[PDB]
Amino acid sequence: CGETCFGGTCNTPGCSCTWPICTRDGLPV
Repeated sequence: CGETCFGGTCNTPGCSCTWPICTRDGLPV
């Protein structure tokens, strides 16, 4: 997803906040 969710939030849709990095179904892409 290429986005971090330090505050448990991400702009990129469909990204699971795998604190502190959002993953696209497990993949931090």
